[PDB]
Amino acid sequence: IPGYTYGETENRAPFNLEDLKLLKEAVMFTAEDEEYIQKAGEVLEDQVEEILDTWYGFVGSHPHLLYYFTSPDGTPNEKYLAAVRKRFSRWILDTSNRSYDQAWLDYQYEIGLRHHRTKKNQTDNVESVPNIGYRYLVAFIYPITATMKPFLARKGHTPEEVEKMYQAWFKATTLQVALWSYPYVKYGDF
Amino acid sequence: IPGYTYGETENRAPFNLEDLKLLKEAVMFTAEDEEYIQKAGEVLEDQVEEILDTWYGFVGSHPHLLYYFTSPDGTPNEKYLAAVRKRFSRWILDTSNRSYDQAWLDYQYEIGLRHHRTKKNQTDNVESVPNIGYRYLVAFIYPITATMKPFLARKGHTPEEVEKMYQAWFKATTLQVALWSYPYVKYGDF
Ligand code: HEM
Ligand code: HEM
Repeated sequence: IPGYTYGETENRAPFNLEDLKLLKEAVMFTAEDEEYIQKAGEVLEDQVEEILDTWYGFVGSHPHLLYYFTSPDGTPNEKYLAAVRKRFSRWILDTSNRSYDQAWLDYQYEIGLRHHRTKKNQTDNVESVPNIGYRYLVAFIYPITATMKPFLARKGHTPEEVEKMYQAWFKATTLQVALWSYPYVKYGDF
Repeated sequence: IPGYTYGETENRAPFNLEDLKLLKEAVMFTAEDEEYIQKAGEVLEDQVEEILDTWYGFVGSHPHLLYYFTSPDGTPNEKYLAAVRKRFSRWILDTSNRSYDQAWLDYQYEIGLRHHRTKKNQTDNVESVPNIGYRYLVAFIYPITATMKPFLARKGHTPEEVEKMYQAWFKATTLQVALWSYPYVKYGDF
């Protein structure tokens, strides 16, 4: 997967496992959510293309959101969209599969950097807009969480298990966006 | 309500109604959510003390969260807790009741400032910790959203209406935290 450097950034994030413990406590993420986000694994594995169709559909239907993938001339950069799509697809699996350990935190830092002007457009060597305004990362917690529910509900598991998977996904999405604020936030205010 | 200055800050926020329109689109908030957040009004009105008992209970049971209300000596500042509680109670009603217009945006800016070192501890003239790290504001979207659901479900309205009220509350909480990032975020990155 071009540009995907999980576990090999060779850069230790400015947050550690103690920070993560406290952040998990604030978002109410426990061992129960680890169990159920992992069960979401097998459920979502075969559906990732349809999930990305939904998410890219949402972005593409809103000029002010599609903006973030545009070339200077205002048209969508198709190379950029396609390359990011492969990494975004993989993130769905990583969220369900990966242990949230230091390697995971180091990639969280990287993902935040890539939305921020610090590293945006470098991974794919594209010319596009310099920064994704942080307000929209937070806003996206809702669509990224809520649009996942129909996909969780399809694989013939109990509605009770689906609800637990869904709450785990909401917490995990929130947790990650909180971490991605680091490069946006004034030093010492994070 | 001491310190509550909604509609009388006399300061125009750095975001306007066009910004709000675009942010509402990103969080999927529509006229349907306005209808249902308003219906949450009558439902939550009589329950606000119990809601705050729940939220203050959550904060109080976690030393690293209760930290934000502590005096320098590490003990909770009871005056601070009580004064904030009255404004936090009112915010529940404002979220359901108020039109999200420019006055509302101007108070959103104010609330963000009060969590941030810019204005924290000034409203109540207390000595406490200088800043609430932004990571925790995002994290709190989960507990503030999820713990509201049992209160929405109690007033004998249909489960279908409860679900619509709940989704509206999730979107509104997310929307607000997105706005409150403004004083935390490096200038031009919001
Ligand atoms: C909950 C919020 C969001 C999630 C979960 C999310 C997820 C992701 C992921 C997983 C990647 C690929 C990371 C990698 O390189 O491995 C990515 C990249 C990207 N996302 Fe987001 N994203 C969010 C918010 C946004 C928003 C609001 C936009 C605006 C359209 C956006 C546009 C982009 C763009 C343009 C890239 C490529 C950045 C680069 O140049 O490297 N994302 N996102
Ligand atoms: C979804 C996230 C949050 C919501 C909805 C929320 C809501 C509120 C509201 C409505 C107020 C009163 C605003 C006013 O002055 O009118 C307030 C103040 C305050 N909140 Fe939050 N809050 C959030 C996150 C946090 C977190 C994570 C903490 C950490 C314990 C916290 C601690 C405080 C403190 C210490 C104040 C007083 C700030 C000051 O000195 O003026 N809040 N909050």
